[PDB]
Amino acid sequence: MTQFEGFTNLYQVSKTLRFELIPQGKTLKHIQEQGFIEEDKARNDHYKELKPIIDRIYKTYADQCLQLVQLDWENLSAAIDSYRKEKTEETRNALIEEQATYRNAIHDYFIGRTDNLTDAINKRHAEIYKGLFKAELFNGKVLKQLGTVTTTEHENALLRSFDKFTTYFSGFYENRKNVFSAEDISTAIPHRIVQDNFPKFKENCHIFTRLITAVPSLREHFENVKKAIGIFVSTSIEEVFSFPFYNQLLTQTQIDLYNQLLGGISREAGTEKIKGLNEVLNLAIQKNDETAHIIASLPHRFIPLFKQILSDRNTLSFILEEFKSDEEVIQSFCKYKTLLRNENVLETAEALFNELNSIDLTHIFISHKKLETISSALCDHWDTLRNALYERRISELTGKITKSAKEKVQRSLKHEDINLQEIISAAGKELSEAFKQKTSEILSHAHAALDQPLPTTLKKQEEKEILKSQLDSLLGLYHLLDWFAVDESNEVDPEFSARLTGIKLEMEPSLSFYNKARNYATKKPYSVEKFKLNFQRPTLASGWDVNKEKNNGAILFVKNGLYYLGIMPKQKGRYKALSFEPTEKTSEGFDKMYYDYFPDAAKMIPKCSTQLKAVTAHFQTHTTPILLSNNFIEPLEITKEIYDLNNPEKEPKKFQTAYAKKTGDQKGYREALCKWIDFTRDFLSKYTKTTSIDLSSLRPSSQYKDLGEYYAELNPLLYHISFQRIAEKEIMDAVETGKLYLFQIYNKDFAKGHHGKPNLHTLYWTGLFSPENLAKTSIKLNGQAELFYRPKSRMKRMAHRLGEKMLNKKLKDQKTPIPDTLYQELYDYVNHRLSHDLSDEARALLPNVITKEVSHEIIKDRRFTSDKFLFHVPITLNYQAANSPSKFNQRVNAYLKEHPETPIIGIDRGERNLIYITVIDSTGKILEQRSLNTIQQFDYQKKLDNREKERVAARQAWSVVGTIKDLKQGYLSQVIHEIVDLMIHYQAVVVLENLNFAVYQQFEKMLIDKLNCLVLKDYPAEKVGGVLNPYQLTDQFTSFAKMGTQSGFLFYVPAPYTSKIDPLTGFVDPFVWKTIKNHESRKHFLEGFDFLHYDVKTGDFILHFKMNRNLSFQRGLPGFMPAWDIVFEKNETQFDAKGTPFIAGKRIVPVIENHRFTGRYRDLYPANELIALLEEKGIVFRDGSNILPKLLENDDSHAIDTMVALIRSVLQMRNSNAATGEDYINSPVRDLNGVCFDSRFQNPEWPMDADANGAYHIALKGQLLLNHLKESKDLKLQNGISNQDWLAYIQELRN
Amino acid sequence: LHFKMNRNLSFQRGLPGFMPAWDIVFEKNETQFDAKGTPFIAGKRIVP
RNA sequence: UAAUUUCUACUCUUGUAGAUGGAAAUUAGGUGCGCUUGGC
DNA sequence: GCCAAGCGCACCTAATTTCCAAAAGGACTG
DNA sequence: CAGTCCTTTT
Ligand SMILES: [Cl-]
Ligand code: NA
Repeated sequence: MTQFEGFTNLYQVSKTLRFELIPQGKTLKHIQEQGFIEEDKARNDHYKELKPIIDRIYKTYADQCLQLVQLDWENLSAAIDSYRKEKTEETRNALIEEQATYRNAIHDYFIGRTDNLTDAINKRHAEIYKGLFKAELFNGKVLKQLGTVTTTEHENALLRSFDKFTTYFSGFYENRKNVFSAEDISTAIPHRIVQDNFPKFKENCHIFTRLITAVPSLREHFENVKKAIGIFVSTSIEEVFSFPFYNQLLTQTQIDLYNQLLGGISREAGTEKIKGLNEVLNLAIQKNDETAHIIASLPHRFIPLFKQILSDRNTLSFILEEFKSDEEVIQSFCKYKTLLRNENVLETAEALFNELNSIDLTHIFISHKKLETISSALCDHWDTLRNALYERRISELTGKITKSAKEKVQRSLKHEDINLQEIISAAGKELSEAFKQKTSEILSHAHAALDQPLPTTLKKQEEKEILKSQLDSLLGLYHLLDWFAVDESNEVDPEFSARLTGIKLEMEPSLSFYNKARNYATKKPYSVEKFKLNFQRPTLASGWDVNKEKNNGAILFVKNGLYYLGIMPKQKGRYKALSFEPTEKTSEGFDKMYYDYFPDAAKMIPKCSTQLKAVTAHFQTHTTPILLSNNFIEPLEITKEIYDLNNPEKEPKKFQTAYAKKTGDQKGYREALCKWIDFTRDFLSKYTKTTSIDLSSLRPSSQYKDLGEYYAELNPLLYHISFQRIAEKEIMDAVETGKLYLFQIYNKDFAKGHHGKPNLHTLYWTGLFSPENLAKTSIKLNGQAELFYRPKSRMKRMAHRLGEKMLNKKLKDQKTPIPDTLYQELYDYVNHRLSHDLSDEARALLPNVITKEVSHEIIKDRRFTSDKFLFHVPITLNYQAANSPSKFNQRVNAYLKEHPETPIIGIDRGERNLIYITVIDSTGKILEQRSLNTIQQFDYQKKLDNREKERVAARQAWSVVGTIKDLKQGYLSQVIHEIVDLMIHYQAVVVLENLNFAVYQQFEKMLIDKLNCLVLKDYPAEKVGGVLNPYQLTDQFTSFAKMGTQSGFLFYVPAPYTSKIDPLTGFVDPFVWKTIKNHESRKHFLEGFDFLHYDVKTGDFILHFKMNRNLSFQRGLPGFMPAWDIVFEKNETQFDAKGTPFIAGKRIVPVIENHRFTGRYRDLYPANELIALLEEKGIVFRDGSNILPKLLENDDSHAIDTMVALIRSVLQMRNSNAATGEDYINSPVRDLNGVCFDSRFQNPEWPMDADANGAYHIALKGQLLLNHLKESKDLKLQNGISNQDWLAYIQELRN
Repeated sequence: LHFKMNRNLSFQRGLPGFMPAWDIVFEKNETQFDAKGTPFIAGKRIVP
């Protein structure tokens, strides 16, 4: 049958290995003399500079093409509508093909093949397109065809700097092909137009129509927004929301205008902003009138479009001038500070506020917009003043104080500015005091700021903090002044209004200054970014093949277990190319690699035969055969038949499956396939590069089903590595003269003192060059390697002076870690640098710490304290396999059907736990469960939490933010190790949550990748799990967007009803508490239950609910069970296994302040509160009698309201309170043996907290899938799990 | 939707009334306001 | 409060454990501050 | 003392595309 | 031209 060790060599996997290069002998000296590092640095600099200049060509052309576009978008709309409505593989495939039609339609504008344009323009477009991804960009030919713009002197110097080196832009060309592609790819303009933006534009047109039909007045409002922004002047608002206009929404300039219609335009900070449609809609909904309710029921927000690829952003909003230098900030702000003193702004102010103690405050006005700001500064709460003013005004009304009067008073408080008198009268005298205090504080701080000198630069954070601290003080004053309404609407005191407006205008630049300083000071500090090395070789390390060493300058050696990179630079002057003479393998020296490779035959064979220019040329006129002699030991004949087979009038070629999919001529397909394969055999026998290769493994041509099958057997035979000794003298002399630069390929597994397990990457490398791998390729060495120089980035300050001691983070136990709060204190103490007494806790730890006398100096971040040469080299694992797997999930599902004892690992993201694992056996029972907050005695949760606090704190203080991904990757690396070990040990499936229902998303990617190619260090190379037989347990990762619910052994399930579920019964709270809001609802709710009786044996109350009842309040999830005995557990003391007490039946419910306000939580005891409520009303219950009729016999609103609350609380299984770290599950129903589940008992056979319960039910959903698999006839997994299926499944299992 | 009372007799109740024809109207489902200022949607129906 | 291709956690061990697909290009989103009009 | 819609700046993070090449082709230089 | 070596290709 199937086997777990069968899951190997199923598809190829590529990885890059990274190493340090250590130069050998005179290499470094020669590198210095020749000026290679500086030359390469400079080439990089020129690239970053020339890149935007060259992009102007791409951008310009793109737009010229897009301006011309004019399509009908109805068909695409209909495809989208149809898929939306039907959700089927048929409508999905139609949409995909339709999108391709539209992409190609756009693409035709670029390549000059659209029937919408004059044949002359197509000819121009086709000419330009042929030269966009090659050296024609540099000559200026393309730029001539494009506009009457020319290049500057400095632009031309940059272009000429890449003379004979334009190949440095090889990747860049691929990147730019990615912009213009008609393929279904995210990088491309047609994809952006057709699949991103059009759907959004379409949605907006729909949204518009619904709004202006339901509330026509909105049409005018929107038209006016368009006018007030001054865009789309000749286009109606109706036209803007119709499909024809989308043809004018393709270029970046138009998109930006459309987005500004939606989003509005700002000016200088402090100026009123012009509103967009989205703001208008928001305001209308916030009126909370009847219209608002109607508008809010509809979609009420337009979707802005994404940008066009490559194109430059443009905005009508104001953009601030940037500060360029530290000196420019300090000089400006000093001039303006000294100017503020010469203007005597603070004394003017101090006097303005003293007028307030005398002047008539009836003519002093506060701006209605600042009333809640002032209530917060000077009063208890934000609402204090508003409420004060309201209560005082409604007391000033005459006659029947109606609801309409009360409403008018409220409206008034928003529309009119208030005089200080009325504020002071309405609030207390504590307002006039708080104002004086707050006034003096602000001026005090202002004073101190202007008196304090600025620093000399802004290098250190302490200097930044001074700059910011001062700005904050000036800003504090600018705010204070902005409290007062100067507007001429009111009858303000004329002098006060003049003098205030005086200082406002003198304080206004403070805002501009604040933003500019921050915008400058929060910049990232310049780093020294590593750069590519070419050593004057445009194709350095491009490929290793022996024919290409002359051009590519890169070779590998091995000598006594150490690996070396030979680089052969083109040095200043005239030298004969270096060549190595092999010798007897006795002679001392280096084993040089000899790498023979014929790359992918599918492309290379046509390249070297059918697609030759002379062949193409010949078959354009002639019909006869053509004989190739050059690079053929014997002539290769090419017939029209062969040529036609690979150069068809239209795709596909006869020998591709897609032809058999289309034409259905399966007699034809095979006749071609056999002809072509025969042709490849004729080639391979004759081409100098492949003539000697033994192809006898390959079957007759007719026996191949698809071509991809044939290339997958062929390609392995076209790659070989061997070694031959090169004399020591020959190598060493070459380094001496400088014809060869020799680097040791180095990582720390090659250190003198290495004595432990190597890195996995070291395993890949030594596995690659092992005898077994050379005899039979498991791992291949790939071309396009890269060398880099990385300058020193951190100063060589030693982190261990000779006398100093270092303190282990763990005690003598070698297990128990020192608390974070005590580590620094103890470090200082043992190094005799504590300025004060030792903490008592720390003095207790002292006799069990481990210190170490620094014997040798060791530098912190030593790796970065020196310039370094680096090397990145790609390899391919599982080389014998295909590039892509075939039916991977089915191979797994077959293994699974044949292995029903397979256990399951459920992995949950938790509320109180970053990641939580529960392992179950195949009968549903828990084998293992734990939180992964702490791994290796390190609390990664606390660390991540603190780090993210530091980052936030940093942003706010204008200090360096830094990274968190490094720490995340750290943690997840360990989590991955633990899961993988579990998977192998249990041979288990792994089941994650589906996020389509942070650390977890990251975790998913890392886990999937790992299991794409899983090597275990301890396993021997020839065992499955060894470096020459990687496990492959997940399906080949392509993209998240393409990922199904199954990736091999990894399964995704929906999150609902996995936490808030009883592990003993599968009970879930079956009620929507929306549909229980009113008195008449609450009553019908209670009438739904059959009885409520007290059980004098247990002391619990029993509430019976038939499931075929009160269906009006159910979520529509009957599950399996007909009825539940809901239990109000008696509030008695129980004891967990450790011995800790807890109160049974306890609930943790939000504390509610009148209406809707919930900050803290509180402990509730339902059973006891029910006893309270019954004894209140004198209902007898210890007889065992039904209580429900008695509760609603008199229609007491409190009595049946209290009931409803208690019932709901009981049904709240999950009861958590972060303050105390409770997060338990207590079930409201008893299982078959008469026990209510409480997780607090801490029984290890069951979930031990709510998060563990989650992990368990995630596992169990996976078990559902697996159980449905065995019963299935197919190897197909069911797609999704409806809540109902889930509940009927699990409830049936447990009852 | 224009209807003459003399058509569709098979489907009528034999009550021709006084008008020979009626323009039956599907009202745009737009917001309107009552005297007290409460809104409603024109042409709305409430069906079983 | 230290050593690394690089990251994280370490320090019996001049180093240990685990991880590690690069490079280029692009796009989306997030956090923080400032401001605008509004809502409680 | 939060929130809604939005505009401006700083930086950080994550997703998705291409390549992972020997040799044909032809520009350049005596 | 004939060779060399960067550019472009399948
Ligand atoms: Cl849940
Ligand atoms: Na090691």
